[PDB]
Amino acid sequence: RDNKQAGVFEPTIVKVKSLKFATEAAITILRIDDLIKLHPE
Amino acid sequence: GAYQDRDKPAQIRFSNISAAKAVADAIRTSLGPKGMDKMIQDGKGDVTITNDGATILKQMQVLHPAARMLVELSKAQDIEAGDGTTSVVIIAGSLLDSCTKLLQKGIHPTIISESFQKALEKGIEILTDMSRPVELSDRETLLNSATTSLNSKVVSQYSSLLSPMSVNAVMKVIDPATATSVDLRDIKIVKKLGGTIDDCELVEGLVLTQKVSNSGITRVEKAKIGLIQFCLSAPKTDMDNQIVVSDYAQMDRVLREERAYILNLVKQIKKTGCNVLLIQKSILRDALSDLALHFLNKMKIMVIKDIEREDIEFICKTIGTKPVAHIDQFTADMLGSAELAEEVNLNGSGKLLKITGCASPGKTVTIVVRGSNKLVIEEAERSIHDALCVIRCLVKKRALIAGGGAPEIELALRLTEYSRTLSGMESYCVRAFADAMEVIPSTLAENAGLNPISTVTELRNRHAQGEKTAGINVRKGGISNILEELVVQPLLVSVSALTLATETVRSILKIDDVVNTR
Repeated sequence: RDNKQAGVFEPTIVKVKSLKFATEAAITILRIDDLIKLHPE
Repeated sequence: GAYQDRDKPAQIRFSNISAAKAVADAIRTSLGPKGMDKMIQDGKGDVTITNDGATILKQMQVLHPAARMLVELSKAQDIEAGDGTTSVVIIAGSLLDSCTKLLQKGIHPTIISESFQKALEKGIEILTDMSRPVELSDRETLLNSATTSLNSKVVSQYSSLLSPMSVNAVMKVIDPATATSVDLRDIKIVKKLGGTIDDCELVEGLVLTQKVSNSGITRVEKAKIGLIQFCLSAPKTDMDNQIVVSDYAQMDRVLREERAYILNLVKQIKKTGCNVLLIQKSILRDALSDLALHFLNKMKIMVIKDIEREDIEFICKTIGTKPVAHIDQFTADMLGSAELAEEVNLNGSGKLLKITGCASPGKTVTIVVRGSNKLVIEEAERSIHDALCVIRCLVKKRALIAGGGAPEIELALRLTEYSRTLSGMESYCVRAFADAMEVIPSTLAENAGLNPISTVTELRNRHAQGEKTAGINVRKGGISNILEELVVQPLLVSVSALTLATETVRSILKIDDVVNTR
C-alpha cells in the first residue's frame, strides 16, 4: 500500500541511529577471530 | 675435543624457545594495516576486545615464564612507543626461532649473544642512516604518522576524523619549541557510553564525569570558577570536640548560629563574585552540608560535589585556578574565569559536564569518546592513547621512517651483506638475524592475503635498488613506493623494538634451567 496515505510513520532518528549502531556492532563483532577462555579463580 | 655432559640446559632452552615462538605466532595474526583483533574473556567474567599486543598479553595469564618475560617486554615497548608491541614481540619470536636453529647448529649461546650485539649495532646504524629528519611544526607529516598508526586497530573506521583529533590535542599540549617529551597524563580521556564513535569530540577545556547537585541551575554564562577544599558544614575540629547543652538559650543559640556560620561562608563566597562552585572529596569528615547547598541554590551558584584528589592538579592546570583551603584566602584574585560552563545531556539521561573556553589557556586538554559498545569504546580509547604515544615518540626524535616493513627488509638486506663480509660463526649468527627480521613483511603479506614468499622475494629484489621508499602496499595489494602512499612511522618505534628484543634474547640465552620454589 502507501503507508504515507495509511499513516504508518516512524521517526527518522529511529532508523538512522539504528543503522549506525548496527554498523558499529557488525564492525566490532566481525573483527573477532579468536576467543581465549579462562576458568575462574 | 671437549665433551658436553649435561643436556638439561639445552632441553630447557629449547622448551623456552618453543614457548616464545608459540606466543609469537599466537600474536602474529593481529598486525599491521590488515590487522585482526582478538577477544579475551576474563575468568572473573569480564570481556575485552583488543588488537594492541600489550593489552592482549596483559590479559594473558601466561604459565610458562619465558612468555611472561615476553609480556613484560610488550609492556615496556608500549610504555615507550604504543604500537610495534606487536612488531617487537614478533621480532622476539623470530629471533628465538633462529636461536633454535643455531642451537642444533651447535654454536654456544654466548657467542650468539655477542654476535647479536654486533648485529644490533649495525642495525641501529642503518636505521639512523635511512630516516628523514622532520620538524615538529609540519602538521601534515604529523597527520600522516597518526593515520599510519591508526589504520591498524578497529578505529580505522573513523581514522579520517580521529587523526586530526589526536594531532590537534598534542599540538595544544606540547611546547612546540623545547622538543621535550610532553607527558600524556596531561591529556584527559573520557569513557562515556552511548553515541557513535564518529561523535567523538575534543573539548578545549575541562570535562568532569560527576553530576551537578543544584536543582535549577544547568547552564551558566560568563561564569567565574572557584575551587574550594574546606568543607561547608557544621565546624568539626581535627581533634575531638562536642557542644555541651545544659541551659535554656543553648538550643536556639546553636541552631541559629550554625545557620549564621554557614551564612557567613556563603555570603563571602558570593562577595568574591563566584558563581560556580567546586568541592573535593572529604570522606574523612563532613562534606558540603545540605543547608549550605540551600543557600547556594538560593543565591544561584553552580555547585559540584565529589572532586577526586587526583583530579585537582589536572583541573587547576586546565582552567587555571589555584584552589582555596580557607575562607580568607578565597578572594576575587584567585577565582578563575571561563567563557562557558554547563551540563550537557547525552545518553538520553547520562549527563556530563563541559567547560569550554578559558581566558587562562591551560596547556592540558581532554578527549570525549563516544560509541555504542562498551568494548569498542575501550578499544578506541586505547588506540587514541597509542596515537598520542606515537606522536610523542616523534617529538622525542624528529626522524621519520616509511612503515610497511620496508625498514625491516632494508635491515635484512644490509645485515645479510654485512654477515657475508664478516667472517666467523658470527657470520652465521648475523645471517640468522637477518632471516629473523625477514618475518614482518611475510606476516604483512599473509594478513594481506598475498603470496608471502613471492612477494617478499620480489620486494627484496626491488629493494636492491628500490630503497626504503618502496615497500609492501595494502591498498593496491602489491609492492610500491610506500612513502607516496603516506604510511610512515617514527624511527623511535622500530629502534626501541629492536633494542628491547635484542636485550631480551641475549638474556634468554643466558638462561639454562628453571627451579620450582616454595
